[PDB]
Amino acid sequence: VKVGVNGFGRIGRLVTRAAFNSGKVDIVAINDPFIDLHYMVYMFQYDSTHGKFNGTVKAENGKLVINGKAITIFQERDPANIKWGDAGAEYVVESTGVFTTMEKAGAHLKGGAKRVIISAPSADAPMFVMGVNHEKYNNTLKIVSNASCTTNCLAPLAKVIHDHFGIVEGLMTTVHAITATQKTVDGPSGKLWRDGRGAAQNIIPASTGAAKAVGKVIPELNGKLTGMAFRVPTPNVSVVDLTCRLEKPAKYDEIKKVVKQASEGPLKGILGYTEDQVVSCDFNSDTHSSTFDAGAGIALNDHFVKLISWYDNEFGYSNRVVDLMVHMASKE
Amino acid sequence: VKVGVNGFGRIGRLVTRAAFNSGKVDIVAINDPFIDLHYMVYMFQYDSTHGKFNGTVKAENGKLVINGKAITIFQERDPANIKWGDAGAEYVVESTGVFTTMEKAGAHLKGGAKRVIISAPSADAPMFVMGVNHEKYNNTLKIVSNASCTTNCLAPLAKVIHDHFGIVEGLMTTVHAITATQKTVDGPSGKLWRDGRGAAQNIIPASTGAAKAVGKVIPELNGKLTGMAFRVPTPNVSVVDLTCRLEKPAKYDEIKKVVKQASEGPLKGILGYTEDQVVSCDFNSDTHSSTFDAGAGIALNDHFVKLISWYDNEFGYSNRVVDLMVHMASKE
Amino acid sequence: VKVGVNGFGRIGRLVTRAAFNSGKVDIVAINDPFIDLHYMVYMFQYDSTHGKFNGTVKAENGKLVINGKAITIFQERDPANIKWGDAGAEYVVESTGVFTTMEKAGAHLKGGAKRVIISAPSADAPMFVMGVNHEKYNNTLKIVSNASCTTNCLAPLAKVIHDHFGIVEGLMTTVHAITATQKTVDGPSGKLWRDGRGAAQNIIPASTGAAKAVGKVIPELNGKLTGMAFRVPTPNVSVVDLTCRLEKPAKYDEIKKVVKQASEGPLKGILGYTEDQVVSCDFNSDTHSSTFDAGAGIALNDHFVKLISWYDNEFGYSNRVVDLMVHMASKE
Amino acid sequence: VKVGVNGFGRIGRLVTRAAFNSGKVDIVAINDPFIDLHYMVYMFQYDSTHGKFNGTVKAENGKLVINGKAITIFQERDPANIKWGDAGAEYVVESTGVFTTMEKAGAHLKGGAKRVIISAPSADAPMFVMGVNHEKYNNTLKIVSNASCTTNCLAPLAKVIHDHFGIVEGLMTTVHAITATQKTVDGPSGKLWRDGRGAAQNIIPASTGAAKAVGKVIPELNGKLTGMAFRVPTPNVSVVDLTCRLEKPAKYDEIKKVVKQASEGPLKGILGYTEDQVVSCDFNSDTHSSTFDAGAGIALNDHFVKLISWYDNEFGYSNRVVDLMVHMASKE
Ligand SMILES: NC(=O)c1ccc[n+]([C@@H]2O[C@H](COP(=O)([O-])OP(=O)(O)OC[C@H]3O[C@@H](n4cnc5c(N)ncnc54)[C@H](O)[C@@H]3O)[C@@H](O)[C@H]2O)c1
Ligand SMILES: NC(=O)c1ccc[n+]([C@@H]2O[C@H](COP(=O)([O-])OP(=O)(O)OC[C@H]3O[C@@H](n4cnc5c(N)ncnc54)[C@H](O)[C@@H]3O)[C@@H](O)[C@H]2O)c1
Ligand SMILES: NC(=O)c1ccc[n+]([C@@H]2O[C@H](COP(=O)([O-])OP(=O)(O)OC[C@H]3O[C@@H](n4cnc5c(N)ncnc54)[C@H](O)[C@@H]3O)[C@@H](O)[C@H]2O)c1
Repeated sequence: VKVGVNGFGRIGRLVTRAAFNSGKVDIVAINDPFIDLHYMVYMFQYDSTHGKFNGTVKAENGKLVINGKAITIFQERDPANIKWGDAGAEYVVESTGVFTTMEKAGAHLKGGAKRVIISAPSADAPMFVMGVNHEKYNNTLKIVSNASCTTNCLAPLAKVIHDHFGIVEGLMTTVHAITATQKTVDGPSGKLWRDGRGAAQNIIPASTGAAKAVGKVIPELNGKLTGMAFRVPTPNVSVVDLTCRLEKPAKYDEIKKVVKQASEGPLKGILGYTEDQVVSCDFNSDTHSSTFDAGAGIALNDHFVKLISWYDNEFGYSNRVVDLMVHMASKE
Repeated sequence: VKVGVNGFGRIGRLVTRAAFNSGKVDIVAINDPFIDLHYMVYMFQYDSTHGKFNGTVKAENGKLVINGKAITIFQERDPANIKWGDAGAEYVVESTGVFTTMEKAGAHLKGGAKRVIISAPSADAPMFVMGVNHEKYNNTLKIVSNASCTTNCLAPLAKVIHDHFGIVEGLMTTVHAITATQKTVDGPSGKLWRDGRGAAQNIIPASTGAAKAVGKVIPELNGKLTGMAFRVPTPNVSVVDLTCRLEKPAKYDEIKKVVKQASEGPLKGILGYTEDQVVSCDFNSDTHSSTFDAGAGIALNDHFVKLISWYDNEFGYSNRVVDLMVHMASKE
Repeated sequence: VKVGVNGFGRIGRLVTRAAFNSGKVDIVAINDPFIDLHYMVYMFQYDSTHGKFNGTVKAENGKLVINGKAITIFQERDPANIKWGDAGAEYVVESTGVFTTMEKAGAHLKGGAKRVIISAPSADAPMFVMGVNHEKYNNTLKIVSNASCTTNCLAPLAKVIHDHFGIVEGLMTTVHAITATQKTVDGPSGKLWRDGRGAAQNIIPASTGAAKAVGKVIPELNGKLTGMAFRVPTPNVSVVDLTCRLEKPAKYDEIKKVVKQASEGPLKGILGYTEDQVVSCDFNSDTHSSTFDAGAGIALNDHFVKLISWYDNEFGYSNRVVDLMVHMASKE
Repeated sequence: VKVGVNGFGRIGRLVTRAAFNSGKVDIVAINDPFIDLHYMVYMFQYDSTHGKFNGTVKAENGKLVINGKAITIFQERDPANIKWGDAGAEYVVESTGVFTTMEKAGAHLKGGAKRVIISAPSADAPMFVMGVNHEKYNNTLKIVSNASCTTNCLAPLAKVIHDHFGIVEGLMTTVHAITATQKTVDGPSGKLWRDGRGAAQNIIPASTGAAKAVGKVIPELNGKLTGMAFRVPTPNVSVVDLTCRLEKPAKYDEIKKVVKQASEGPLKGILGYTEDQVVSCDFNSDTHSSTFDAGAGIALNDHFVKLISWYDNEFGYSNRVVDLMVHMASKE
């Protein structure tokens, strides 16, 4: 399928990387009004976190050509004006973070796009997480959400656990890497005052709707989960810390077996499993949504356990945006 | 009380600094075979995390002289050889990290000290946390532990919540600043392999008995709490994240009211309370054991809640070592 | 003299702190459209780099009240509309970074300000560095510039060395702490593409006019100096590295004596001297413009030498802004 | 040539990585008394800076097996007791950092090694830098040094500039990533007090003989260069800042040409050249010795210039150790 990307930010660039590495979808257009063609060459070629792109990146005849694939570049502030149908962009990845409602994201449909995948949570577009509920997608849905990086880490683990032992209730913390929303030194962030404080100097508490959101993609968990976040001074890779009460008793070793089995089966490539003595850098550019860390977690008793799973918040998620698009395309 | 300090390290120097700031005890001797006298001046005078010493420090005739007060200096590798009695040191702060059993810490009694305070959890020495069980200290105890920074944070909050609502069970996470046992780049770390990984690059999961230890200072909570830690790239200030089940129902506002009331009363100076939009740097050089963060926590229902409390792992703990020694001296 | 601040940022806030230590400067008004009154209370009170404010700060009756002094708060995007005259602001500190020319900074005069001090280099306003050319100010100048942090570090040193030995030519590197113009993760940065790359992850080369600008405040050095910068992952405190050819011969010991003699006499408070084994954090909240590090520099021979001088880019500069106002006020 | 590695650390491990990209060097033995066999598997497989090993690693029958090649593991503190001859190690890489003189590194010969390559400057073993003086090696030299990362960055650039324009005199600064010698928080470093201060909190000045050593590899530059370093909070990748006086005049674009020409011909893969808007992370895992940053440097005039070159201090140098062994083996 032919894909257009709106917003060549971290997620837009890394979706693009993922699409080219993988060969699965064809990027044919990109819109970004704040980043010109020659700057796009540079921002895609060099990446502080994931390294230099492999292959050619160049500007040719007002296009962005990556390994000889020419991509049409737009610079529209208003998504309605973007000529997606003319450029052959069938599916649009909406990655600006500012067009996340059905209302706003549907503006791509005017331009000729057939479907829009919001690379972020939505107030009202239906949400999907690969391995958890992506089967609920159907042909009538033109605007969908891939949820958040954190919900994509948590939901597959919650699913495995709930399925075998039943989650009565659960409280989540994510210790999350620095994001573009943050500031280098104490500066203004109007509404969210903690998020203005110097990012590399602080542990910063933040609220997050990721845990509640799991209750939408796994409806049996509706109301059973919530949580919060701490932003910490790393550039990428984050971790979920799920403290849950279980209905059926489970020895920790039973939890390990059942997660490892899910990682080898229906959730392969989505949920991983490790017993190694890992740290966050070992998940740099790792494509899983969630990788359970058997050694880091801890049980108080057979009904009350803390479970730990890692996620490359940029790269895991980006690959899932690609995989959702592949599924949607198979269902046309 | 006249105090000797074994080990001039983060904690050894900050205990010294807290003693000089507060005036609560008199430091009369320091032993550290790896820092010569002129190096001691330098290490005490300049501090990256807490700033220059406010006062004077110099070497004079073989003594370290702080604020004009001369301190006898020893250079002994074996604590059994430290002539504490010649210096007049009555209590000895055992702050090396390598003599934490009663048998090992008891060597200070051979050179003339009367009591020893181990500035770390001990496998076997009686453990005390100011504001929680310090009143159980008595004059028969010559060798005691002030527990860990993390225990000193968790225990006062745990006491308040258990006292009011009953903790049925809890799991703790501590998001913890980097420590001197870590490494700058990936290198060897004995049996704790994760701990050798480059400290400033990684979120590093770690074991801690600090939650279990709360059952030593609050026996009713024996077997009801455990936890783990994550080491992240900040130089100082850590946070406890406690997920607990309560016996009685408690609305989040009643929880706040009761913590705030404990902070103003018998735990004043130990347990703090804030509703401000704080981040970790706001507690740098803060002397509390634990500061409840009202806006950071979240409740799922009236019996399942996540409570957040901050702690200056260096300077809050150092001040508690000083406070315990004042309390001990009041019982002689 | 009564002062207004436009732009309540790192420099706006730190100028306000510094001013609360002088009888000669009173802050009476502040304008910042991205920080409402209750937000200012918070941004002023809490500071990741310099710690909590030691006086009182409150919002009371629509005013910002600091150490009992009520400050009028404005919220204008266009400095032409700010009613400084009404609030009694005679001098205005122009610290937004976006009005650095005479035309733009001159807007403040429409509202009744008498003089404007731009807290950055200006293309056309006369530039002053305290201890170097501040006596060239006269009371007909309504718009002036306090130059940059880097210029304020380099000029006093350059002056001492030129005055004693003559500098034939010099090339400067500054290794500079992260700032507000940088980005947390790889992001859009207009024409300065290097400045967009994640600030915590990188050493980032950057151009700086600061060494050239020394040829304005020391006209004999005109065209004899230039330089560049590297941005590095520290939150505050920067260092100048001056490699210069000297006209007369100077042994390194003579350079030291000469610099120290200046630090004790005419440039006391502006130019410091140390022989201690210092590192950047040792200058955090340090009010000097420049402190020569005697142990860090190195000479190739008597005419070719690398000289090293530290500067708290936030607080040293913020104190010079106050000091230039005090000097200007003395000339009224 | 079959090679053994003494000290399996950043350089030991990355040499080993680089050896496994070379059909001309076979690692057959590793000694490291602080890393047992199973820990070596972990330490080799996972790398925070350079990512997971792209190959296989396991322990089998007492040996470390990398990409199917079995390597004998020794656990000796005293290098004279290591049985290199018996394991078949002809060359030994001496990468502990504690055996750098001819006499100390000589110890490997007693256990049957034929030649020793010291991965660090030596007081008396002959120093080589690939592309500058490696052709001065001959088979009578059983103990050699590959100089330092910083010398390998500066010397190739200095050669090009000196050969074309002549360097009358030069002063170097290197802005260098953190290394294993540093500390995570302020701690003891008795010979080098600045180096004990918390590494991720500070810019730390440090002495370096690397500029002076360029005079041993380029005897015509003897006494004409010296320099110093700052250590800053990045995990890897460093930069040289060369301030030099030229005999013949050279416009900056003539400098660019000569350097670029050198990079395409005889110093290819050693000296790189870029005009891109690069920052440190763009050289992470880059195998060059020195990459000239055209945009970053600046000239005062035709005879006085500041030149910028980047280097991955870990990975470039490690590749050079391997390249030096290849060269030496070519002469046997
Ligand atoms: N830093 C914290 O956040 C913190 C908090 C609570 C408790 N603690 C505990 O405090 C203790 C010390 O911690 P630290 O962070 O100060 O470590 P540190 O590494 O900074 O200090 C240890 C000091 O002991 C010295 N030393 C080593 N061997 C010695 C010997 N045989 N005799 C005398 N001195 C010796 C070293 O030279 C060093 O100055 C540990 O038990 C640790 O668990 C630390
Ligand atoms: N931080 C340093 O190290 C340093 C040192 C010397 C000089 N300076 C200079 O001082 C100036 C400020 O730097 P900073 O580091 O405080 O930046 P900063 O981003 O912290 O502060 C900028 C402030 O100006 C405000 N602002 C933006 N537009 C405005 C407008 N139209 N009206 C009123 N306020 C507005 C912002 O809300 C912000 O609070 C710059 O010119 C900078 O070059 C900075
Ligand atoms: N890291 C760099 O950027 C860099 C660049 C160029 C050269 N070097 C040089 O290479 C050497 C090692 O540097 P590194 O950064 O890899 O340090 P490192 O601390 O990572 O490695 C040293 C290793 O030697 C081992 N070791 C200690 N004593 C030993 C003994 N007696 N026998 C065998 N092994 C022993 C340690 O366990 C460790 O694994 C030093 O000379 C250093 O100056 C380092």
